[PDB]
Amino acid sequence: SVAGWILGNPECERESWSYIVEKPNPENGTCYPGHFADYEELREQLSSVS
Amino acid sequence: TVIQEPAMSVSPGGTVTLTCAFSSGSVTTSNYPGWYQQTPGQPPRQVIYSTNSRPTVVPSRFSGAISGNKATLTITGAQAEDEADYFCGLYKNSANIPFGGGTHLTVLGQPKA
Amino acid sequence: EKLVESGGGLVQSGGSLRLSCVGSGFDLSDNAFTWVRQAPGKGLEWVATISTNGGSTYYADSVTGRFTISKDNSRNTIYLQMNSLRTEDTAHYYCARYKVCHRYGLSCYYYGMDRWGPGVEVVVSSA
Amino acid sequence: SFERFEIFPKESSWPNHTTTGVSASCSHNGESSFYKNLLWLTGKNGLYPNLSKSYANNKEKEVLVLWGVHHPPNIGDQRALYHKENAYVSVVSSHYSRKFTPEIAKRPKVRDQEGRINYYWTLLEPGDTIIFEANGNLIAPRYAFALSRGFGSGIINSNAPMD
Amino acid sequence: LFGAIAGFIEGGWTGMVDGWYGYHHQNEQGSGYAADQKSTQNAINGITNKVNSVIEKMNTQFTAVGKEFNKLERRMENLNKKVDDGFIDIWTYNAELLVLLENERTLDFHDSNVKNLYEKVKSQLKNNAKEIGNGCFEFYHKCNDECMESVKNGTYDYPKYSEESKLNREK
Amino acid sequence: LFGAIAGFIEGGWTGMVDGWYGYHHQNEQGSGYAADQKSTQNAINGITNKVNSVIEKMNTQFTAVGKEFNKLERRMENLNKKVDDGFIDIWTYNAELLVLLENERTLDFHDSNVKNLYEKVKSQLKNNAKEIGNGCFEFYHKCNDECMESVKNGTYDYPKYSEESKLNREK
Amino acid sequence: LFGAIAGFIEGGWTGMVDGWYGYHHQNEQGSGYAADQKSTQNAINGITNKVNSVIEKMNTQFTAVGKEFNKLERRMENLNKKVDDGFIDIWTYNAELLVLLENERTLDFHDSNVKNLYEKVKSQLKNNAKEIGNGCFEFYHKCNDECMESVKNGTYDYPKYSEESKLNREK
Repeated sequence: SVAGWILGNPECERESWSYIVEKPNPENGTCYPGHFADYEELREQLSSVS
Repeated sequence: TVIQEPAMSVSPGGTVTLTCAFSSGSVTTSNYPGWYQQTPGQPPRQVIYSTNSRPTVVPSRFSGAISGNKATLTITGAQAEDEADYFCGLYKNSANIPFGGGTHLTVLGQPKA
Repeated sequence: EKLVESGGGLVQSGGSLRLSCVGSGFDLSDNAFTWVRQAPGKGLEWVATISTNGGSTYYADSVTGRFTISKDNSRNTIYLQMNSLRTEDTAHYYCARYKVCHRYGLSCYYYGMDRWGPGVEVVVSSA
Repeated sequence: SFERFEIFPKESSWPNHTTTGVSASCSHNGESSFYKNLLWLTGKNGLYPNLSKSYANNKEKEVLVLWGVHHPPNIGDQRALYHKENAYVSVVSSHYSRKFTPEIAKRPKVRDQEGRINYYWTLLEPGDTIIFEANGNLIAPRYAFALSRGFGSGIINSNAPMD
Repeated sequence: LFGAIAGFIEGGWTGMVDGWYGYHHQNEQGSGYAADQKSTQNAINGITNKVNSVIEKMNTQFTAVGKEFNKLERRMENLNKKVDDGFIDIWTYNAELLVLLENERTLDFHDSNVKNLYEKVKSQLKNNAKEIGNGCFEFYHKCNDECMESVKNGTYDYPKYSEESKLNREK
Repeated sequence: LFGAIAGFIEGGWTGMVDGWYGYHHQNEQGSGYAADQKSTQNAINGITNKVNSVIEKMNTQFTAVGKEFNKLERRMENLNKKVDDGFIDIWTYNAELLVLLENERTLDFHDSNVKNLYEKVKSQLKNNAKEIGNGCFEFYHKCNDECMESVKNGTYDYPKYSEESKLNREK
Repeated sequence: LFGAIAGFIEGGWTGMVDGWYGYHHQNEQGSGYAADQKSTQNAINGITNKVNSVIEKMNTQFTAVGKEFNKLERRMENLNKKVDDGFIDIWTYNAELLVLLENERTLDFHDSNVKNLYEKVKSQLKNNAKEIGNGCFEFYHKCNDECMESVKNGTYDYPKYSEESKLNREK
């Protein structure tokens, strides 16, 4: 997921992407349970970077 | 032209169906299939107007519908006062309403001979 | 609301008749009317029709030029004047009233006839 | 769907506190009363014990939980009711977490009361837990609403007959 | 605009009420109206289809226009109205500009229906009849009820009256 | 399209400046132009009404397009920009297509006006004049200024010049 | 509706496949079809322009339809849904009615083309040919392939054939 990828989930891991592709229900996100503040905002910000 | 069946029969308390079709086309709701009952010596009576609409006075044993590009009159539980000639009047883009030949429904009350 | 028919009988070929129908229970000024005939051994056949105000008149292609349908609102009567009768005119004549339909401000002939008449037997011959 | 169920029973679940909070501003048929869906807790005997309650959602639906935090008008009321100079109310869940502290102030008089009650609500996901901890100033939940969200509607502000 | 309604036919007929377009014949036998049923029915079908196309091509979904926002979110509120008013503007500019156009089109359609009806009988009567103005004809021969019924039906049989019409016209 | 403009009347007239549709007449007395005031005024009224219908049907409310958002609400900015872009797209498409259709409608209106004028004069003259093309009629008799003034006005008096015309037509 | 297609010309021609409007000539030399290339090309250009105007006038900007909102922002999920539904409804209604009207316009355009072709040939032949119905003509004289080619081209040269046509017509 975006959270797992941006946090570095061990069982997961470019310089420009137009859009992100994700599975309907990713299974390797935040391995340690918790709450990700402003997750939708971060997803919107990281949707397309130059 | 309109084609009907020359004569049909039904036992009392039995459901019967009468058909009305065009000689060279299909019958749709825009043809407004009307069904008229004519007993001898009395004026014809509009049993059905439009596809399914029925007047208040007319009993509810008479219902009608378009089935298989053919107008149909269904009599569920035919009583003894439903022995008359039934005519189908269709609408064809004019005041000239074509009528069917007529169907003589015989409510059987005697053994066949 | 009943229609009573009269004025028919045995007439010689080439003669004339004037069938009349009187309606009791309603006014003729807002209804369209028609005359229909059943020939012996044949189905119902349209003969003539008249509009709501009496202005428009339509005749069957077989009786055109010989039949005249008129309306007298004062007497509440509908007349069918039949002239130059031939042997094919032998029939039972019914006067019927068209059901009221109004399509975009126009009078209709969609739903058929709601009130019929008992009928009058008109027979012609040359014997 | 909408069902009202007792999240925390009144007779049980409050053995060390008094559950007869009543205010004149919530008067019903003459005598003073309080809300039906909330329970005002005041210290029993002469002390206010620490309180830690927990509710786990097992309704296969999101549960609406409502509580409140009480702000007395003067320090005297705070000492009289909750026996602590400063109190804390912590509400913790899987996706909601908040700490509240009483804010003693002499607010303008409304409904013959000078202190206030701040009402808070949360939506508990299926298979999730809510934890309340407090040493004072808690208007504890009593009735929780198990609801299922439908289509997006609104509120019509009107006075017209219903048929 | 085809020049038949409010053109070479100045006014309508109040006595012909069972149709939109029709004929008025005058003979020795008598005079009378007769509405043209086929053209009237085709026009009614067309107008009904147009009305149904305008009405039943707007299918919406269950929405609840109206939102509540406190003082601390005015932008939010100011966005919502910017949506709402905006939509209204579009619809208010479409519907009002829509009806008008079809109204014009409808007033053209009927005109064509009259004009063609005038042309068809013309192509049927040829030199056998003379246009007397007011968008109609006077026969050069004697037409009984059969002749005018044939003219209305669509089968005038020109050759049969050709010689008498020629004799009477060359005068 | 009716076939009058860029049809059987290939070109326009620069000398006729006080109208859109007119007549050019040639006698022994002299030739001249004369615009048809009634048809031109009717066309002007229709065009003015169409332009007014397009312009004055857009009644908007006081709005302030433009919002300010911090970097912590990008969804907000994106939603606002989506609303603005959608409105701009709808309005651009609708306006451009609407102008495109109304231009064709106006040109067809002018063509219809010219063809109706030609048909009116043709029905008025009947066989007293012969058609030569370019929307022109050559008379079979002598029409002074009174004759063509009557043709323009709408009262030709066909019988009065009838017999003479015949003498010159069966020549 | 100009009354040519499905009017006084009842059916189409399956054997004329290289054009939309054409001629069918029958002589002593032989019978054959010949499509009118100029009118067909003009109609094709008009239709191409119409299609391009519909298609190449939707200039959209880069957008991403779709936003993610948590359970604490339901009013904004609703507002986003409102915006999306409004735009979808507007575009559906506009596209459907737009295509519905241009279909009628295109059919009227083809009818106008056919009617104008018929009027051109009629005005060119004048009284040298008889309208035998079915929207076409029978000559009063012998036309070889040169005559029919001249009629199709646009230069019939009526006074060359007027005298023999008069001789054969006044029979």
